[PDB]
Amino acid sequence: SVSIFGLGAMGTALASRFLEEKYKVAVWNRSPEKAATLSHTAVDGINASIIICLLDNAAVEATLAGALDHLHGKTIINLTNGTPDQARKLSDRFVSHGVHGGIMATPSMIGSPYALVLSGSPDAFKLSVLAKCVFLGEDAGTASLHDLALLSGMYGLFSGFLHATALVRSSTPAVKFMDLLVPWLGAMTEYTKGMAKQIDEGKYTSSNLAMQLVGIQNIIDASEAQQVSAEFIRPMKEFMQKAVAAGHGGDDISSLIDFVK
Amino acid sequence: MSSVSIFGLGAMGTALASRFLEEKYKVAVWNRSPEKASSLLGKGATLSHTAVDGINASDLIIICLLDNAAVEATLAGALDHLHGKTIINLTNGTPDQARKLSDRFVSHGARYVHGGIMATPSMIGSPYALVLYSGSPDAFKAAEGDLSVLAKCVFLGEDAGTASLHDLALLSGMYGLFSGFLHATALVRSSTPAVKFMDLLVPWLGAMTEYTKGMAKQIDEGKYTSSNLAMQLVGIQNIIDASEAQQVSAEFIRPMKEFMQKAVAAGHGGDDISSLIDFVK
Ligand SMILES: NC(=O)c1ccc[n+]([C@@H]2O[C@H](COP(=O)([O-])OP(=O)(O)OC[C@H]3O[C@@H](n4cnc5c(N)ncnc54)[C@H](OP(=O)(O)O)[C@@H]3O)[C@@H](O)[C@H]2O)c1
Ligand SMILES: NC(=O)c1ccc[n+]([C@@H]2O[C@H](COP(=O)([O-])OP(=O)(O)OC[C@H]3O[C@@H](n4cnc5c(N)ncnc54)[C@H](OP(=O)(O)O)[C@@H]3O)[C@@H](O)[C@H]2O)c1
Repeated sequence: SVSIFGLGAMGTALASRFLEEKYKVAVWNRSPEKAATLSHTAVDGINASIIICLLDNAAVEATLAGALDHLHGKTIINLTNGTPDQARKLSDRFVSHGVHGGIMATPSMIGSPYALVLSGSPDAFKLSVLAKCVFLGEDAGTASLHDLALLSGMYGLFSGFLHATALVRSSTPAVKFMDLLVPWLGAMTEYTKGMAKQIDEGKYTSSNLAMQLVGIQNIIDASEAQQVSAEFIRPMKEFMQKAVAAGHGGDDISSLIDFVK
Repeated sequence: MSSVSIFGLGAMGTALASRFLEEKYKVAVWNRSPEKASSLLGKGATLSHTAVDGINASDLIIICLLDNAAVEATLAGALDHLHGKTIINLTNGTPDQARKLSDRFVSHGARYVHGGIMATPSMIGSPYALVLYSGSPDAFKAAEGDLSVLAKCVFLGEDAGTASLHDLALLSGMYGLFSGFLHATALVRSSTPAVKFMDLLVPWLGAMTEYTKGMAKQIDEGKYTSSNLAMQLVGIQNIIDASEAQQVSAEFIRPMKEFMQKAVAAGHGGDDISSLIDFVK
């Protein structure tokens, strides 16, 4: 038996999957619309069986407030994306009354092979139907740090996609352009493997920051001419400028790592 | 047996020049500074003393410099000796720089084509080397044979600046990727090491790279139907708050945030991240 809170795109995908493996799923929402046992209140859903999955951790505190009374005995798995510190404040608040997972998966991928979920009380932890489990510490907010990090790299990628598509829209359609992007991103995703190595040791040895700078300026000039915003690339430019100024004129794009603090 | 004449001996024009030698060509070479950027005729190259001597060295001319300004500057040389030649400018630049050059050089009897080298120097000659070419397709067809030694040719229009548009676009998406890598690494370094972290990033980016295929489709038709911009916004705010707490800069993500804020405000609260395409324009 499990009892879910939050029936958005992700909490439903999760709830649906627990059903397909024949579980006793209890479910709750602010605004109900289910397909399961429906918890009329948060108290009735707390006493049902606990996989929370909401908009923020504020919503976690807000919703579970009323149910101060029956927390004693339960094992709260918060899948809600958030900060490490939010997660630690919640873990201490809830352990005072008797974990965390970053779902590295879109809803459609839940139950799929490529689904993955990243911390907290390892007694309670010791889910697998949903995705490939990956525990990594008794630190209640370690999963959240790894969530946000991975998302940071995602959001880099989408920022490039959007800029790249936008910049070419006039001349060709986006799909016919994926014929060139998708391989190229593949190449460039490889080059980041041979950059984490540099970052881990401290090489940064030369495709030089001086020429890339005059390159990035050609994208900005070209973006304005195509009526596209180059605001996706500005931080990259600001960081390469810190680098050549600080002496890395002839060093690799790895060198910027020390200028992002 | 087949003769080429290069201009510009930086990291890229040397890689190119070196490769033409390894396929036993009659490679002529030129630079601003020869005594600087090596003119090792040792591997067989012929040093053009002036731009004129390098223009007359061959009828295939592969330029590759810092900017197009350097292209115009160097070839100025009252370019009367240009009639008959096939100028391949691999110099990264704007579509409009490329069109201004193509008209300038076609006025002097030459036949211009332009190329975005989608390849670092070490990749030149390799399987994954790729070069986009646009410009006079008459000139490109004749010299497609020779150029093919360097990378996989990919022609796409008689528009002298189409290769440059595709160059800068692809680079824009590269720079997005590195911006995410650096931010993502940075944010995690002080809890776990960058290499052990590529074990999670590299697959995940693979997933997310697939999702961009089914997003170009949306962008091409006009769906944007829901993974919603309202929740991602409170997500992106958690990365900014988390970055400050780890003493890391969240400056890589700010434009994304500014764009999602334009989107939910303009009504796309429940739409997919595809919807943002119309808010970069
Ligand atoms: N979708 C993805 O691709 C994806 C992937 C990985 C992780 N995630 C994570 O999943 C979390 C939820 O996923 P989602 O995509 O399902 O977002 P979602 O559909 O918006 O989930 C939000 C849920 O929380 C409830 N809620 C919203 N505001 C509330 C409030 N003020 N008080 C109480 N309850 C509230 C909603 O129900 P009511 O509106 O009825 O209250 C809704 O069911 C996200 O924050 C994100 O961390 C999403
Ligand atoms: N390396 C890569 O990863 C890569 C990848 C794709 C495309 N590219 C492009 O290939 C081209 C060259 O790249 P690179 O890495 O060789 O650049 P680099 O490291 O700066 O090479 C500099 C080259 O530009 C010349 N130059 C500078 N100012 C000039 C002027 N006023 N007149 C004539 N020549 C001038 C230099 O001459 P000196 O010898 O006197 O400096 C030298 O030939 C650029 O357009 C670059 O954007 C490079």
